[PDB]
Amino acid sequence: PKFKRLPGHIAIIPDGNRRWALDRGLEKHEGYKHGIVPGLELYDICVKIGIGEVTFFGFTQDNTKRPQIQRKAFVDACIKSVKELSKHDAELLVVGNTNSDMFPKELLAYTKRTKFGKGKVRINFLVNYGWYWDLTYAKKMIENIASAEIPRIDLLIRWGGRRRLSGMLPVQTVYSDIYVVDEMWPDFKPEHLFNALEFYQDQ
Amino acid sequence: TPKFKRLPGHIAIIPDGNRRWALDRGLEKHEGYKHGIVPGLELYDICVKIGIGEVTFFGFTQDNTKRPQIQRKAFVDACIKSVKELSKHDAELLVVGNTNSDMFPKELLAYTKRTKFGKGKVRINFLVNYGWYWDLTYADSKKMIENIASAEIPRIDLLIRWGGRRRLSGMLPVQTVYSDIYVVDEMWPDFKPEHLFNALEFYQDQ
Ligand SMILES: CC(C)=CCC/C(C)=C/CC/C(C)=C/CSP(=O)(O)OP(=O)(O)O
Ligand SMILES: CC(C)=CCC/C(C)=C/CC/C(C)=C/CSP(=O)(O)OP(=O)(O)O
Ligand SMILES: C=C(C)CCSP(=O)(O)OP(=O)(O)O
Ligand SMILES: C=C(C)CCSP(=O)(O)OP(=O)(O)O
Ligand SMILES: [Mg+2]
Ligand SMILES: [Mg+2]
Repeated sequence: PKFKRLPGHIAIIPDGNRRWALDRGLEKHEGYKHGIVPGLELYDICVKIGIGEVTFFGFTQDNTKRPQIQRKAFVDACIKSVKELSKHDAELLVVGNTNSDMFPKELLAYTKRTKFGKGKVRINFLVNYGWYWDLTYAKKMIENIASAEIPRIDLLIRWGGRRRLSGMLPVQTVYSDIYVVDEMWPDFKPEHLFNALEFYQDQ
Repeated sequence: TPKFKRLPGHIAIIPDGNRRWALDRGLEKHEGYKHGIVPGLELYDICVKIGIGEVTFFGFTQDNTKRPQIQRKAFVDACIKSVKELSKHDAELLVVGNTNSDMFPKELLAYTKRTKFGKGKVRINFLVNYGWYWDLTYADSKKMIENIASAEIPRIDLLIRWGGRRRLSGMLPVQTVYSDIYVVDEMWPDFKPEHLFNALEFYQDQ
């Protein structure tokens, strides 16, 4: 589909993976592996329509306090997503608290933005991320927040039906238009993104 | 008033859509703000009746002060009248904003220290000549966040925005990190009790 106006930078909150799994009769931790292909599909659509920058919420510092079986699954799914995007022309950046045992060592290779292939889209991941860590990391202070290499967000899209930011990038979300999909993240469809983009061009 | 299982401790209000409301009625854009005063007082009356302990209103931003003088004078006048009218109720009032600016109305400097009027049944905060960057930069790394300009305003449970835009417009980025966000399509001067009741049903059903 054709759009009159496109956001320069979209933020994604891929919430609802545990509810999705429980609804399918799987264990709570089994939804995250079903969240990988939706991200790659979203990326593909963004390359096709020409979105310049996408930031995914991977996991928060609070999420690390979840049951180990869940953490290992969502961490493994974040690593696989990043690794897979590095094979398909993403310019990748991971932002999160690397001074923590909970930062996945496999993503230390991505903490300075790295072009893969043609670098068709800037893809950012928040991993072991907290708003408070971000702001206090730090007028040099605001330009020096931990997420300073992630620019202002135009459109934030959240799956899972919760209408909240969960502390995603408070500086970059000040003026973001927010679109909520009721379906859980693993039920992602191209129409969810097209509906958010219709909403955005109407603002 | 329904038998809520739970209420928000703190609601934030974004009373957007006043210029659109005015234009729809054939008025000049600046004339909508005076029609946003009584809706504020109605929202206060409902909050006191149902037991909401704390409300924060978005009064106007530093960016809003770049609008035409006739608009600025009207929304400043409407914010002054709102605060004064609320001072006749059982409200503990606090204004937060950049007072080191000729755009801060001198009439509201008195309310920069939280002040209990009558029985002080609800705490009401108002953001006047507010900007998120001014707030955060106002600020040990811990002391910094506890020392933001808006530090006397706690975490927001529920944010309700009129005028159909789904965005924060830089309202209190620290306090809104986890806020549930409810958007009413009607402009602020078309405030109805059911808008607040619908937002509260939404909040408790989360
Ligand atoms: C696309 C991408 C960034 C990576 C692929 C793997 C995924 C989807 C990671 C997200 C991890 C978490 C903790 C998301 C919240 S869903 P939840 O655990 O809060 O579930 P619930 O809301 O309880 O249903
Ligand atoms: C705080 C309170 C309860 C009442 C005091 C009077 C009012 C309603 C003041 C709010 C002032 C502003 C600038 C609101 C934005 S509506 P806008 O100018 O952006 O209108 P538009 O979105 O363009 O329709
Ligand atoms: C990694 C993310 C998708 C962000 C957190 S989604 P999470 O379920 O942790 O957030 P809340 O519903 O606000 O409790
Ligand atoms: C209600 C307020 C005082 C906050 C601003 S609503 P305003 O129209 O200024 O904000 P945007 O829609 O983001 O342009
Ligand atoms: Mg969740
Ligand atoms: Mg407006």
